[PDB]
Amino acid sequence: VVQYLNQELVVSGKIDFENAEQQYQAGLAIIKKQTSFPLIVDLKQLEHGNTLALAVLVQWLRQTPQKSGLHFKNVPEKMLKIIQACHLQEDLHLV
Amino acid sequence: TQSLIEVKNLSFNRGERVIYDNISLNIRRGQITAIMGPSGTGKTTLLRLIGGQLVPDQGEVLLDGKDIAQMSRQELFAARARMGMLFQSGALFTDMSVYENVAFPIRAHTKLSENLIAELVALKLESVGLRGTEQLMPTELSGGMNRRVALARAIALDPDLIMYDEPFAGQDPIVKGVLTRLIRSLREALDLTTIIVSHDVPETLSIADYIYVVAEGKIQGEGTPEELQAYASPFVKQFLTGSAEGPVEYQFSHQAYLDNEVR
Amino acid sequence: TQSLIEVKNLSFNRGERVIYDNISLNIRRGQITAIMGPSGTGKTTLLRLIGGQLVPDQGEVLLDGKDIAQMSRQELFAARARMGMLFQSGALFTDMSVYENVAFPIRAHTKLSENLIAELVALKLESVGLRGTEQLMPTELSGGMNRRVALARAIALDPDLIMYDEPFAGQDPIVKGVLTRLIRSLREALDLTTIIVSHDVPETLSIADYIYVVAEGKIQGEGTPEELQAYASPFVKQFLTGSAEGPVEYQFSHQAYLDNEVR
Amino acid sequence: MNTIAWLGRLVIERIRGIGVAALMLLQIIFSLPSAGGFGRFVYQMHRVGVMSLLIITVSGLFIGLVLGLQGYSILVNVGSESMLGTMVSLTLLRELAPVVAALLFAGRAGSALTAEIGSMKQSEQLASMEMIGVDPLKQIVSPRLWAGIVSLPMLTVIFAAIGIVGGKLVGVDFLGVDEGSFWSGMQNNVQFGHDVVNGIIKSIVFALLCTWIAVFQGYACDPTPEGIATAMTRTVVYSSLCVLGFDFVLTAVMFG
Amino acid sequence: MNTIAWLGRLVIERIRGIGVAALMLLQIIFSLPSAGGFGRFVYQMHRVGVMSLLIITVSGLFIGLVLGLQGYSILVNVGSESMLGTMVSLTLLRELAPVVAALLFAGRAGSALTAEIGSMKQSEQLASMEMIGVDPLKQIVSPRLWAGIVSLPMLTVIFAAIGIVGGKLVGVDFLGVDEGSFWSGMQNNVQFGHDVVNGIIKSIVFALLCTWIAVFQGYACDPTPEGIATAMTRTVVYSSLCVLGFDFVLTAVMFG
Ligand SMILES: CCCCCC/C=C/CCCCCCCCCC(=O)O[C@H](COC(=O)CCCCCCCCCCCCCCC)COP(=O)(O)OC[C@@H](O)CO
Ligand SMILES: CCCCCC/C=C/CCCCCCCCCC(=O)O[C@H](COC(=O)CCCCCCCCCCCCCCC)COP(=O)(O)OC[C@@H](O)CO
Ligand SMILES: CCCCCC/C=C\CCCCCCCCCC(=O)O[C@H](COC(=O)CCCCCCCCCCCCCCC)COP(=O)(O)OC[C@@H](O)CO
Ligand SMILES: CCCCCC/C=C\CCCCCCCCCC(=O)O[C@H](COC(=O)CCCCCCCCCCCCCCC)COP(=O)(O)OC[C@@H](O)CO
Ligand SMILES: CCCCCC/C=C\CCCCCCCCCC(=O)O[C@H](COC(=O)CCCCCCCCCCCCCCC)COP(=O)(O)OC[C@@H](O)CO
Ligand SMILES: CCCCCC/C=C\CCCCCCCCCC(=O)O[C@H](COC(=O)CCCCCCCCCCCCCCC)COP(=O)(O)OC[C@@H](O)CO
Repeated sequence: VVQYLNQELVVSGKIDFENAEQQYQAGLAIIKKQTSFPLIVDLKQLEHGNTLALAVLVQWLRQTPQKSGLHFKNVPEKMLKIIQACHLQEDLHLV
Repeated sequence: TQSLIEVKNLSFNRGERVIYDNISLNIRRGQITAIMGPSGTGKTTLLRLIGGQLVPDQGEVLLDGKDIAQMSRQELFAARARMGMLFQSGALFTDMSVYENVAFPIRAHTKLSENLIAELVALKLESVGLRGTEQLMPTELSGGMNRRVALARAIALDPDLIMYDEPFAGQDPIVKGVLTRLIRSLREALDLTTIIVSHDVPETLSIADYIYVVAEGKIQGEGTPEELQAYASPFVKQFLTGSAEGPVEYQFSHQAYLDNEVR
Repeated sequence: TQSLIEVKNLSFNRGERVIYDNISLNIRRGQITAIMGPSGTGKTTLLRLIGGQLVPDQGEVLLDGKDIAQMSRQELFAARARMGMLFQSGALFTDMSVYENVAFPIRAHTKLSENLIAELVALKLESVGLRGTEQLMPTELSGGMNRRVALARAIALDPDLIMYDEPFAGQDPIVKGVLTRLIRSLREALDLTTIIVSHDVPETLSIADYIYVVAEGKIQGEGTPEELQAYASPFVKQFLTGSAEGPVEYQFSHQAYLDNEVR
Repeated sequence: MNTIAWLGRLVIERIRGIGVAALMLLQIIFSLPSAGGFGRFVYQMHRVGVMSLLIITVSGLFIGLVLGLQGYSILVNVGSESMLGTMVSLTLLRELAPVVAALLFAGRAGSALTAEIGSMKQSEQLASMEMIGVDPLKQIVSPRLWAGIVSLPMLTVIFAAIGIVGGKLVGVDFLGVDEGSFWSGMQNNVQFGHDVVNGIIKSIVFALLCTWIAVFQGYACDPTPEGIATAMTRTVVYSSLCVLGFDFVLTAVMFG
Repeated sequence: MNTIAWLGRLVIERIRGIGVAALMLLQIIFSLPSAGGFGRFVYQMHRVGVMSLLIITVSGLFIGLVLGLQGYSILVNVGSESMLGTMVSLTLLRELAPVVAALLFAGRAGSALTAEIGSMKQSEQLASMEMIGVDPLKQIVSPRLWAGIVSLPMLTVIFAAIGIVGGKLVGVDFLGVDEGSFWSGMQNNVQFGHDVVNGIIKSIVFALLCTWIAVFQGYACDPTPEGIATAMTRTVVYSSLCVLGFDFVLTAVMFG
């Protein structure tokens, strides 16, 4: 209900600073043991992404090969409104 | 026309001065609602009643059906986590730097780690346009930028209602220009519901969607900025134009000047 | 183009802050001259130099050829009988009442009888529109009417130069409307020469005849309000309109946000 | 009876003002402590206590110089110049060091507390803190109250110590009384529990009154630039009348 | 040496501030009188003098009550309870009535003078009066200076009179000393020229210092709402250090 591994991690559920500490920590444990880092995060099944779902995504980007090493799948149309609102419209990688 | 805040028949008084005699307002969701009026009145006292700092005398203010006056200490603390308010001077806490001003409402409604608080503050400050200014004091901030730090603090918990009182005042057209781009942009990016209490007519009508005009105790006109002027009372005209014809008097009372002995 | 006040190459400083680096201004007679600019600067410090309260550091201000800095105590006292100044708050002497506020500059430059002073005050107060209000204090005067008592005091000696600093600010369009009818009417009735120091662009261009724009130390543009916009620099544009394109920066400095360690 | 009605309306609003300030004090001292509240108290010990250290030190030295100069002129005519250290130390410890150090605390550290809280009310930082969901009585008012109750009894002990050092300097080192008789007459007649501790009990009562008045007048201010300045001269007048009024009551119990 | 440079820059601006206040005083007292200037002085005797009459009267009574209660306990053990009126009147007339009445004048009437002149500077009534052609040093500042030099020596005489009446009330009427020996011992040892006039000469020196500081800090203020409040606590600190500092110098001359 939060995230699995599934050969590239599927962020699911909802991040609203009452559970938003293990969802950063459990997702970080995948980043510890990943090899070569081409993995793409699947922002498929969120529904209330608001500036804190983004706050745990940038925290995963800082602990990665280089300063990037991370891609993203299709965005639920509420979260990439906040990507360009925070001028990160061309700083991450979206396929 | 689903209304978030809905006011019904309230009355306030401040030293036997009538403010809001008998007035009903509907604040619809996802829309800018402006409350214009002449100055010297208590125009900003509605935002003190919505957030809850003063108590009305014969009225009830409904936040999604729940009254704010009849509301305990753990419902009022949870209601205030859905509201932000930017005061006119941008009421920044002096001693606290720009980082712990923005992080003040976060640390009041959270138990968050230090590394995620420093990422929320860096994203709120940069969405306003103030990324590099985090460690310096509120003094020496070039006061048109004090109202931009105070907008990041008023938005940090990602609310659903934000209240501005007089954002358009004696400001530069450059400084007034940055705020009008920020008020429209931040409410599509976050799906907010804004209330603006001002009396800057050429700037408010170009940003609002439903204007109320409150002269002395009641609504003198309401509607879309297209239909407010067309169905205008003979007060809304003078106010929205500044002409000599209307109910307010330019002379003191009435005389002929050759009727009093001077000395 | 006969100039009453004529400024030539002055420089002022206030705590190592540059105000008026090297600037020359011509105040022609019988015409409204506006000095617009961004706020936070020392825009009102020119009117303190014309009337004579501060001293410039490398400059001379010429009142009809005579310099005000090199001027003795009986020429400066006689020069100030030709000038009036309305401050922004309308600096009325508290304990004094509406009658002895207006009669204060009369009793300083006259030896007049009591029955003619009470006729000058009754004609000055009524030419503004305040005939019946003579015996009551400055407190409880409904502060948009404080600036009308202070306009009668600033005009009582019938001067030839009157200086307003920020008459258009956070005011109602009704209160701002009375002043714009009074600024035009009083200078045809008395043949004055006005200087307005403001930053209210839509109101100033409709009342002025020669606008100077002073950004940081010098003129960025001058002329008739028709020709100021047509020959506009890429500062008078942003300023005159409030757009995003120009020399002033909306971002703090320059970064990419993925270049700093946060914490 | 136009001013008689104005006089009666004046003293009713002052009686009602004591009722608001009493309920404000019971809401501060009867509440649970919270997170990060000790560090706010140590910051306000710097603003109230350490900032007042220079007026208190120099004023205590100047008062001890006058006591040793005046007290020598009395005692030398009755053959009791050896009792100079007894009368210098007992005048400070039971009368002058609790009272004069509370009149300089009400002027410097009392009038600066009602200007800091009052300008937070004018610039609407107290209304902005309340609508966030933080009580300003706990965040702002409560560290400032406890820092004044601790700092004034710590400052009358420094007041009395330099007053005795200043009185020894004019008496022994300039007027020429015996040094061994200065300290031995003092160690014989001055008790610790009856003279030193009774001076600390006075300055704790004065520190509660001088700080509760200074904190109330800034909170219940009039947020207007000459409504703040009217409040700052009310904390100097009301604290000085309460210090001199409670001083007669405490000496009639302790030394009567 | 970053704060050492800040400390040296601080005491240079304070030395330069005494130079501006000295030239400001010589411009007031060496000038010709003008028209309507006596009526402005009688109005400021109401604001400075009559407004301070209630704090001075009640504080003088409370201090005389403590002096008659403490002075009875000393004198009764050496068989000299008839010298109670001598020590009560001579403690007030030469020490306490010049000094304590100047510490309450600096707090009430001194800090209210620097708030009234300072809010005229903020609201630009001083700049508007100057551009009309009237010197504000003569119209505004000069009636307020002379009303404080006259009102403080008139208020220490009322302070000393109720202190003796308050000390007679606890000594004679409650502790039971002889009434005829109270006044006869006082009329024998208290002289008019050496004890009463020397207390008035003290309070004229204190009234000049307490009013020149209070008037200067409002004129050379910082017209900003917490630049006025910083100035009001500077007139209470600087006047209290000057009152206690000049008190040692004046007793070493008069009674040394
Ligand atoms: C002949 C006898 C010789 C004396 C023998 C004593 C020997 C010396 C040893 C010890 C000294 C004892 C002297 C009495 C002590 C005075 C006690 C007192 O005066 O009590 C004070 C009351 O003060 C206030 O209300 C102002 C109210 C004052 C009225 C209080 C009435 C006091 C009555 C009870 C005291 C018993 C006195 C015992 C002495 C005989 C309280 O002081 P604090 O603890 O700081 O409380 C802090 C305050 O903020 C309260 O919250
Ligand atoms: C053994 C002798 C016993 C004494 C016998 C005297 C008998 C009693 C009779 C009369 C009392 C005389 C006692 C001395 C009087 C002190 C004079 C004094 O102290 O002079 C004061 C100086 O004060 C200031 O500067 C503060 C500066 C103080 C330093 C001044 C030095 C004074 C030196 C001359 C005084 C001669 C003393 C004569 C006494 C022997 C001036 O006081 P004012 O007139 O109010 O001036 C108003 C001020 O604002 C100045 O503008
Ligand atoms: C006889 C019984 C004891 C005498 C007292 C009698 C008075 C009645 C009882 C008082 C004690 C009751 C306990 C409750 C105290 C309530 C005050 C309080 O609890 O204040 C606290 C401050 O910490 C604080 O104790 C301030 C922190 C400590 C202050 C005191 C420090 C003591 C150190 C000096 C002690 C002297 C001992 C030295 C002896 C030589 C909490 O304030 P905040 O955290 O900022 O709130 C902020 C948030 O809520 C929202 O932002
Ligand atoms: C046995 C007997 C027991 C006795 C025990 C000993 C008694 C105590 C002994 C000594 C106590 C000395 C008092 C020290 C005062 C410390 C004050 C202090 O330390 O305060 C400082 C400022 O003091 C300031 O104004 C600078 C303050 C003014 C500077 C003073 C200038 C006057 C002196 C110069 C003139 C010389 C005197 C003339 C002599 C002929 C702090 O600076 P701020 O910028 O305000 O705050 C900074 C904060 O934000 C963070 O740091
Ligand atoms: C030893 C010599 C004398 C001691 C003094 C020593 C000090 C140095 C000399 C001082 C005297 C010099 C004379 C010049 C005085 C300059 C002050 C002055 O002249 O002030 C005047 C005020 O009147 C005024 O005297 C104020 C009006 C009178 C004030 C005093 C009133 C005296 C009443 C009490 C006297 C006590 C006597 C009682 C004895 C029991 C003029 O002010 P304004 O009219 O408002 O100006 C306004 C216009 O300019 C523009 O608007
Ligand atoms: C031989 C011995 C010699 C001794 C000689 C005698 C000594 C003097 C004796 C008496 C002196 C009494 C003092 C009188 C004080 C007069 C003050 C005054 O008269 O001031 C008035 C206001 O006082 C005000 O605040 C009202 C002030 C507060 C009112 C007081 C309320 C406290 C009292 C009520 C509580 C009772 C006390 C408790 C007892 C158990 C003036 O009013 P304002 O509106 O401000 O100004 C109006 C102006 O614009 C024009 O008029």
